[PDB]
Amino acid sequence: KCEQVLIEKHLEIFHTEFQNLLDADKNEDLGRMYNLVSRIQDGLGELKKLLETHIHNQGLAAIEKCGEAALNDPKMYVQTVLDVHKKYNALVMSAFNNDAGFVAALDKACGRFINNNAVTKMAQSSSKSPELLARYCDSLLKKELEDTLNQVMVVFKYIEDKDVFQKFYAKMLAKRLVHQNSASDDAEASMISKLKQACGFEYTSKLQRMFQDIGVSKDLNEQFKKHLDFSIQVLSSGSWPFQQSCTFALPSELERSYQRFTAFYASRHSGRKLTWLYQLSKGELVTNCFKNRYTLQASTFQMAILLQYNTEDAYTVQQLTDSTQIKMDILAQVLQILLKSKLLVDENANVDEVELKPDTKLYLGYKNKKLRVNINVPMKTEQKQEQETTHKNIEEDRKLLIQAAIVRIMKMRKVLKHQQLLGEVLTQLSSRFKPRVPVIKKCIDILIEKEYLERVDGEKDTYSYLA
Amino acid sequence: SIEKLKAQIPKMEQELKEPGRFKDFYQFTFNFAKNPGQKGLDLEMAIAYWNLVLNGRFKFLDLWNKFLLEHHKRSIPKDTWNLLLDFSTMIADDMSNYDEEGAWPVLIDDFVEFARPQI
Amino acid sequence: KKRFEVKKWNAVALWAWDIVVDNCAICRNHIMDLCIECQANQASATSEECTVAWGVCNHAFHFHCISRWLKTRQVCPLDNREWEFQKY
Ligand SMILES: [Zn+2]
Ligand SMILES: [Zn+2]
Ligand SMILES: [Zn+2]
Repeated sequence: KCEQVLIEKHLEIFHTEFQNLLDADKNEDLGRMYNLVSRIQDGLGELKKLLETHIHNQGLAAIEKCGEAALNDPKMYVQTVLDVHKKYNALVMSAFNNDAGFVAALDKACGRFINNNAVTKMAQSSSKSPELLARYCDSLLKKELEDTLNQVMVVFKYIEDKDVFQKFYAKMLAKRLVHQNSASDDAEASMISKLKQACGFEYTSKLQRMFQDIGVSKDLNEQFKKHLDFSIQVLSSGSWPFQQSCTFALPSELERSYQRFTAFYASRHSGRKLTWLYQLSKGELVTNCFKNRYTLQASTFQMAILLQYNTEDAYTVQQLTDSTQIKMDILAQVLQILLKSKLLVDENANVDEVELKPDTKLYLGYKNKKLRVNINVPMKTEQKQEQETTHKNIEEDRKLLIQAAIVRIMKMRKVLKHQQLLGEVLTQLSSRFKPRVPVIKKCIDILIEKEYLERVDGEKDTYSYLA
Repeated sequence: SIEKLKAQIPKMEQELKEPGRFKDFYQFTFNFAKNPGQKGLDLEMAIAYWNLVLNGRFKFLDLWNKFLLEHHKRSIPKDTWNLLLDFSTMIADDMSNYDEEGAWPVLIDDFVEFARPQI
Repeated sequence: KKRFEVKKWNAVALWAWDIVVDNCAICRNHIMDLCIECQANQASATSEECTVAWGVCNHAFHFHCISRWLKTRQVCPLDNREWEFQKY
C-alpha cells in the first residue's frame, strides 16, 4: 500500500524530474530514483526509453559540435564517441546496477547514433565511420596503449558495415608492411589476436599470408647479400592489393643492380618472372656540390627526374616526358611536389595554384638547417581517388559475394521461392553487411542470364537450379 | 491450294489472338527475331517488334516505348521479354497493385517508378 | 648542371607465373581484354564484370572462364588441385 501511496501516485512528477537529472550529472539522485522505482512493477520502461533518447540526443549533439572538421580528422571523431560511450557505460554500471534493460538500451542508442550522424550526412554514405576507424588504427599502429585498442574494438562491434573496415585495415597493414615504419611488432600481434577474436579465421589468414611473404622476402634478401647497397622485397601478386605500375624508364645509374638480381631469381625459381613496382619504391641520394653536403630521401620518379639533371642544365616539360616516360598527371604532380620545396624553380607566388604547360632550372642555393632531408610527401589528390577506388571495389565484391551466396544456396534446395531465398541471403551475410533488396534482385537476373537459375513455367515466383 | 493459303489468314489470325497459343507465339518471336550469334536482341529491333506485336493489347505501349531510349541504352535480355506480357496482363490503370520487392526485373520496377508521378 | 649520386635503393616487385599471366589458359585472348563469350555479346550487363580472378596458387584466370570450369570440375587447370578464390 505505502509504495502505491508514496511512489505510484507521483510517478509522472518523477518522470518530469528524470530528464532534469539527466541534464545535470547527479549519480546519487539517479541511483536513489532507480532504487525507489524498482519496487514499482514494470515501472522502468519509461526510464529506459527516456535514457535511450537522451543518450541518442547527446551523441548527435556531440558529433554535430565538431562538424566540418571530423571528416578528415578521424581521431577527433573516435575520441568524441569514446568519451560519451565510457561516460554512459560508467553511469549505467554505477547508478543502474548494470541492469540488462539499461545496457540493451545503451547498445541500441549507440548503434543508432554511430552509423548515422552529421558526418554521415555530409559524406552521403554510411561507410565513412569504418574508414575513419581504420585510419585511426593505422595512425596509432604506425610510427599504455592497449586500453585505446580495447576501446576501439568494443566500439567496432556497433558497426553494421564491417567489410569496409576489414578491407581498409588490410590495405593499411599492407602499406605499413611494405615500408618498414612500425612502432612495434607486439602491438601488431595483439591487434591480430583481437581481430581473431572478433573477425573470422580467413581474414586473419590473409594477413598471415602477408607476414609469410614478408619473411620469405627477408630470407631472400639475406641469401642475396650472402651471395654477393641494394634491398628488394618480393611479394606475391595474388595476396596483395597493389596494382601494376605504368610505363617507366629505368635510370642508367640504377641499371647495374637490376640486371644482377633478376638473373639470380631465374637461377632460384623457374617459370616465373618479376613485375617491378616504381610508385612504392624509394631511395636515398647524396649531393656534394651544394654549400654543405646533403642527402635526400626521394622516390623512384623523383630520383629519376633528379638524375636527369646530372649532365644538362635547364629542361622543359616536353623533354622530361619523352625521356623519362611519365604520364602527364603523375609528372605534373611530381613536378609540383618538387617545386613546393624550392629545388627546381618566373618567380611565382602561386606555386600551389600554378598551371603547368610545356614550358619552364635548378636553383643552386637550397640552404636548410638539417643535414638530412625527407622530400617524399603524399600526393595532393591520390588519397581521394584511392578511397573512391576502394569503395568501388567494395561494392563489386559485395555483388560477387551475393551472386556466389545465391548459387551456393540454390544447390542444397533444388526449387525455392522468392521470399525464402532473400531471407536466407540476408541472414547468411548479416555478419558482414546488410544488402539491399534491389542489389540482391539485380544479381538474380544476372544469374538467370548466365544460365544459373530458371523460372518454372507454371510459377514466375519460384526458381530452380539447372546443370 | 492457293485458295486455302488465301483463306488461311482470317482463321488463324482469329485463333492466334486467343490466350495460350499467343503465349507460345510470343515466346517463339524472341528466337525467330534474334540472330544466332547474340543472346541479346538489339534495342531498335526490340522496339520495332514491340510496336508490331503488342499493337493495342498493351495499355501503356506508347508510354513504355518512349522509355529505355534516353535512359537504358543497352540490349534487352530474354527474361524481361518473357515477363513483359504477364506484367501487361496483370497491370491496372491506377498501377497501385505493383510491388517493388516482387519477382520483377530491375527494368520493370524502375519504369513503374518513373511512370508513377505522371499519372 | 649538378652532380647527383645514389647511396641506396629500395624496390618492390611482384612475381607471377609467366605461362598464364600473358594470356588465360582457358581462352587465348589477352588477360586485360574481354573473354570469348563477352566479345560476341557486347550490349549486356555481363560484359561490364569480366575481370581477373586470382587463386591461392597465384594463378590468374578470367572470372567467367573459371566459374564455368568450376561447374563440372573442381580443380585448377594448370596445377591440378582444389581452387580457392583470393582476390578479384
Ligand atoms: Zn568475360
Ligand atoms: Zn578467359
Ligand atoms: Zn592452380
